[PDB]
Amino acid sequence: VAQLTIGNSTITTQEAANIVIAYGEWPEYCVSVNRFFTLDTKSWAKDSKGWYWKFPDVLTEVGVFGQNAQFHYLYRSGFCVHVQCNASKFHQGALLVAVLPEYVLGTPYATTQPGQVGAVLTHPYVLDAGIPLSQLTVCPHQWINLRTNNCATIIVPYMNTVPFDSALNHCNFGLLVIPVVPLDFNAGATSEIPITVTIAPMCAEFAGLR
Amino acid sequence: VAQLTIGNSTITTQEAANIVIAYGEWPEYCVSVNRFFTLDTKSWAKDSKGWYWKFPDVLTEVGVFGQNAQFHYLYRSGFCVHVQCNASKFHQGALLVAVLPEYVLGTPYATTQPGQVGAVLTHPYVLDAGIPLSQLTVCPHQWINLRTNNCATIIVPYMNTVPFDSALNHCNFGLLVIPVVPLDFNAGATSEIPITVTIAPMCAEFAGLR
Amino acid sequence: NLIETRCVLNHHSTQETAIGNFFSRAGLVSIITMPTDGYVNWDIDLMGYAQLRRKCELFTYMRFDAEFTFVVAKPNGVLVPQLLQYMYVPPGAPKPTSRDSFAWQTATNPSVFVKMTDPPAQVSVPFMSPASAYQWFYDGYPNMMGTFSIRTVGTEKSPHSITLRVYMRIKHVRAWIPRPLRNQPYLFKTNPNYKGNDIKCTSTSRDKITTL
Amino acid sequence: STILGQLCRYYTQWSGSLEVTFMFAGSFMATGKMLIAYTPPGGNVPADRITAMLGTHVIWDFGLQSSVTLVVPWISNTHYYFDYYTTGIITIWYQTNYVVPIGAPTTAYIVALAAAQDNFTMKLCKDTE
Repeated sequence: VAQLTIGNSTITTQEAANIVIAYGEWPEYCVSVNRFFTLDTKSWAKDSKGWYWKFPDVLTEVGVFGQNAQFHYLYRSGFCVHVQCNASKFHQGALLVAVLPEYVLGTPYATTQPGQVGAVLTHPYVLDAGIPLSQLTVCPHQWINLRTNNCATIIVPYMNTVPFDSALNHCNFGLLVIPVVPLDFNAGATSEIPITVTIAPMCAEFAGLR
Repeated sequence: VAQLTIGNSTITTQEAANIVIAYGEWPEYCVSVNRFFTLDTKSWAKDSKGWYWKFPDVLTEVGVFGQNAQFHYLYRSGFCVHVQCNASKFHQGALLVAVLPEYVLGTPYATTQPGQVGAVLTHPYVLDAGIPLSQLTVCPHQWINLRTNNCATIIVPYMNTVPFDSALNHCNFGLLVIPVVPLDFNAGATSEIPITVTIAPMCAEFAGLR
Repeated sequence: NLIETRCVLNHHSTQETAIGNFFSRAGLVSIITMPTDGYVNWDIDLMGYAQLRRKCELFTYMRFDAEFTFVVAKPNGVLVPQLLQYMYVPPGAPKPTSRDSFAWQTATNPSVFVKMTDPPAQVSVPFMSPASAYQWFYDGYPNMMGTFSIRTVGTEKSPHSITLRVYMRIKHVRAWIPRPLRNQPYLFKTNPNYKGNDIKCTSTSRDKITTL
Repeated sequence: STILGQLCRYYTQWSGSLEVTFMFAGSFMATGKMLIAYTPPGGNVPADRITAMLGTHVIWDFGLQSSVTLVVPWISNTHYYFDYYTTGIITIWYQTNYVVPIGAPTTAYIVALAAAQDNFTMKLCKDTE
C-alpha cells in the first residue's frame, strides 16, 4: 500500500499496475494545477441506475482550475481519472466504468452540463442516447467487481479536431458509471455503498491571454 | 510462524521484528532459570479497568526462581516480557502496555505487592498514583490494537542505583495494561477475551551466599 | 432455415474489411423533381437516408472527398435536347433566390453546362471544413459542404418536366474513435432523440433459457 | 493533556513544527474514508467539504492503513495576559459514510497522538502558575 503525493494533496491507494491507457498514447504538450481533486461521493443503493460527469465542465467552479478556465479563452489538457469503491466481503455487485468522447444526450442546461455533482441516467439500457449498453466496451473501459478489486484508473489524452478550444461551451468526453449487476445484501448491513471519484489534470496549457 | 525453545519450555509465536528495547541497552552481566514462565490469563470484559504486576514480586513463589530468591540475599537480573491477546476479527478495542520503574501506589501488603495473580486498578485515569494516563507513553510502551496486531514484546534491563539489591522488599518496576479504547461486540459472540503474559529472565545473577 | 453441409476451410484476405472498402460503393443520395419557380436547391446532406447514417455514426471524426454524378431524364424515361446548368455554391456565398437573380452569373460559383442527350456529368468536391475532420457529434452549444442549384437555361419557360437523381461516391477515407452502433429508430436529422414510450430490445426473444 | 503542553508552561517563547498522528481502533471488517484538512494560520474555518479540499489535506482510508500522520509546518508564540499567536485549525471531514457488514459493531473510536519535530526550540524559562 503506497501513498501518492502530488502538490499539496496526498492520497493513499494501492500501487496497482493494471492501468488502462486510452488508445495507447500518453498526454504530451502541443504550479498548483496538478493536484488531486476529489469530487463528492455518490451512494449506490439497490435501485440506482447510473451516474455521469461531463469533462471539463466538472472542474469549472473548483479551485484554480475553475478560475483559470473562466478567464483564458483557449484551453488544452489531458486527464487521469481514479474511481474506487468501499464495500465489505458480504456485498456483491459489479460496475462498468468507461469514457465516451463527444457524449451527446437526448430527450435543458441543468441536465446536459450538470457541473460538479453529476446527474443520474433515466434509461440506462440505451444510455439516454439511443445506443445500447451492451456494446459500450469498445471504448476505454474498466470493470469494477466487488468480489475481487476496488479500483479503476484510466489515462485519457486530449481528443479534438482543433489543437485548442474553449472551456465554457465545449465538453470533450463524459465518464459513465453503470451498475450492470445490481447490489445485493442481507438485512442488517450497510444499505448504501459509497463511490468516490478522483481527478488529476496532466499537461494542462492555457494560452487565452488574460 | 516460528516456535521458540528455551530450556524445557517451548512456545509458538510469530517471529516479529518490531520489539522495543527500553532505553536502547541490552541486559548484560555486571541452568533452569532461563525458561518461559507463563502467568494466569486475565479476562477482558466490557467494564474492566486495568491490571498490573510488580516485578520481581510476581516470580517469588514460582519455580526455581522462587526458591533462589528466598534463600540468597543479593539479586540482579534483566527481563523480557511478552503480552499477547486472542480475539477474532469481529471484536474491537485497544490496549496500552507500558512499564514504569519505581511504581509507587496511593490510597495494605495485599495491594502493593499482590504476587502472581496481579491486581486491578480502581481509578485508571490517574493510575492510582496521581499522574495522568495520557502522558504514559514517555515510558517504554507498545500499542496492542485488535484490528491489526496481537503481540507486544518489551526488553527491560536492570535499573537501580546500587549494583545488587534484595528480592523480598524492593520491587523495581511495575508493568501496566490499560484498556484505553473499550471492548465492543455484538451479542452472540464471546463476551470475555483472554490476555496472556509470558516472562523470561535474561542474565540473572545471585551472589547471596546461601 | 439453417442447414449442415458445405463448410469452408481457407481464410480470406483482409482487404475486404479495410476502411476504404467499407465506403467504396456509390449510392443514391437524393431525388430532385421539377414540374412544368423553376429552380431547386439541394444542399449537400449525407444523413438524408436512414441507411448511411447508421454507417457513418460508427465513428466520430471522418475526413474524405466526394464525387457526384447527375442522371437526368423525363418522368418516363425519354430524353429531349434540353440544356441545363448545375451551379455549385461554396460555403459562405449567398444562394439564388429567384429564377433570374444575380447569383446565377457570379464568377466564383463554378458551374457545368450539359445537355440531356450526353453522358451524365461528374464533379469532384474536396475537403471543405475549416477543422481537420468532420464530426457527427458536437457536444457544445453554437459541417456544411455547399449547395447545388439546378435550373434550365433560358429567359423563357421550358415546356418539359425534369426529374434527376444524384449519386455520390466517397474517396480517401480516414476515420477515428469508434462508437457503438445505434439500435433505435430515428426521429429527426439533427439530434439523436428516441421515443421514450417504448424501447425496442436489441435481440429477439425466446421462451426459456434452456430451450436452445 | 500532552507532555508538550506541560513543558511549554515553563517557558515564554517557542517556535517550530509539530506532527499529529491518528489511529483507528475499530473492527477489522469495516472500512471507509476520512479527510484531514489543515487551515493555514490567519485563514478561516472551511464551511463544507469542497472548500476544505482545496487547501492542504490527506485522504485517509482506514480499510488499508490503520494510522496516518499530518505535519504542521510552523507555529510561533511570544507571550506577554495576551500572546502573539500564529496557528491554524485542524478539522476532520466525513468523506464517505461508515460501511460495516453483519455482526461487527456500528461505532468506532479515533485516538489522536501528538509530538514535536526536530526543529522545535524554546527560550526564556519562567515559573508556572
